[PDB]
This record gives sequence, structure tokens and C-alpha cells, in this order.
Amino acid sequence: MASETFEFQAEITQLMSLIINTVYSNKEIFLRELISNASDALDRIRYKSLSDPKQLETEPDLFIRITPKPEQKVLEIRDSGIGMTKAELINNLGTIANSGTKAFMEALSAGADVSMIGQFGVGFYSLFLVADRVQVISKSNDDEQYIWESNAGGSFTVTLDEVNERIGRGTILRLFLKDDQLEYLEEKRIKEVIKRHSEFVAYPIQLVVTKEVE
Ligand SMILES: COC1=C2C[C@H](C)C[C@H](OC)[C@H](O)[C@@H](C)/C=C(\C)[C@H](OC(N)=O)[C@@H](OC)/C=C\C=C(/C)C(=O)NC(=CC1=O)C2=O
Repeated sequence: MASETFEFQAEITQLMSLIINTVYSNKEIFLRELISNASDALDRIRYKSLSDPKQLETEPDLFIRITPKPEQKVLEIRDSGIGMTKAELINNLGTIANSGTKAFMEALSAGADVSMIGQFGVGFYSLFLVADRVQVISKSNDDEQYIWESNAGGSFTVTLDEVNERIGRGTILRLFLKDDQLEYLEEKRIKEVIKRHSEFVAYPIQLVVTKEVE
């Protein structure tokens, strides 16, 4: 329908600024963070399902799926985890500074590896290493499908989703890659990052590859 617009908490805006404007070299850790987040979302729905089995019926398969969309310069990271409601997207992705935002920034300026970002509970924002824009598309059993969108600006939008494929249940991180980071559309490069930083993931990690038939 129509978008609602929200302002980022001052700390989160600062964090995004740091990250988006970094010379940092090890940018590939963004994928470890998103996969770990995906894995956590999958842990949640599975634990929930222990005493509420019906929760799984909206998407019985538990998986992490990565889909490069080279034409649009887009990389998607999807999971069939618990998903997030409209209120969760608003409350947890910007309007309330995470418990570790300022501390991570303090740590960063002291010499800390950007890769520590996950230990501070703000690793979602690492996607800004390789992307200048992001849509978080999410369907929780408890709500309708919604789109959360940010370009690292000081505000984000949340919109009821009438334009994307239905996700049964879970979350798509749709990354609009920067022009210098298009290597992450490549099958070989993706595979390599996964093997190096994400060896111990309990769920299948699927890669969607689009090849011309000869
Ligand atoms: C331990 O929980 C985690 C927290 C608290 C987080 C808001 C919990 C959230 O609400 C309670 C859901 O329960 C949880 C299932 C949803 C995800 C992990 C989403 O990931 C996917 N694929 O669904 C993630 O990204 C879309 C949303 C925000 C992540 C933040 C801002 C971050 O920077 N790091 C974090 C990583 C975490 O694991 C973090 O803060």
C-alpha cells in the first residue's frame, strides 16, 4: 500500500555512517553475519515449534538460501526462520538503539576488527560494507508480509508488501550491491566465503545459480 517513514535512533545512524564509509578490507564478513542471523531466526522458529508444532506449517522446510540477481546488482539472503512483524521491524531495526551500538563504535575507534561486530549484537548493519541500499522483506506467522527499506540515510520506510513473492515464513535480505562489490554475485566467490566463515551451520545453505543452456 503506502509507505510509513521512520527516523533512525541517532546512534544507529552514526553506526551506519561509520560502516558505509569504511576503507576496511575484510568486507566479506557481512555474509557470515547475515547467515548467522538467518541461522538464529531458524533456531527461534524450531525452538518455538517444540511446544507449538503448527508454527512450522507455513513453511515446513528449514533452510538458508542465497540468490545472486546479477542484472539488478542484487544479492538476496533468505531464511525460513521465525520472521518479523511490522512492529518488530520498526522496533528492532532502527528506532531503538541496540544494547551494543555505542560500545561497538567505541571499540571500532580503538582498533577493533569490524568482524567483532557480531559480538556486539549489531552485525546486521555489516551489510553496509558491500551494499548502499537494502530491503528486509519479512513474514511472521503473526503478521502480514512487510518491506523494511534503508539507504543508510537517517530514516527508513516500512510498507505492506504487495510486490514481492510470498515467503511462506521468514526473511529476505535484499542487498543492492555497490558497484565495487559485485564480486559477491559470483558463485565461486560466494562458495568460498561460506566455507571459510560459516562451517558450523545446522541448516542447509542453498545457492541459486542461473546458467544458460548450451
Ligand atoms: C539474538 O537475536 C538477535 C538480535 C536481536 C534481534 C533484533 C532479534 C529479533 O527480534 C527480537 C528476532 O527475534 C530475530 C530472530 C531476527 C533476526 C536475527 C533478523 O535476522 C533474520 N534473518 O531474521 C535480523 O536481521 C533481519 C533482525 C535484526 C538484527 C539486529 C538489529 C542485529 O544487528 N544483530 C542481531 C542478531 C540476532 O541474532 C540482534 O540484534
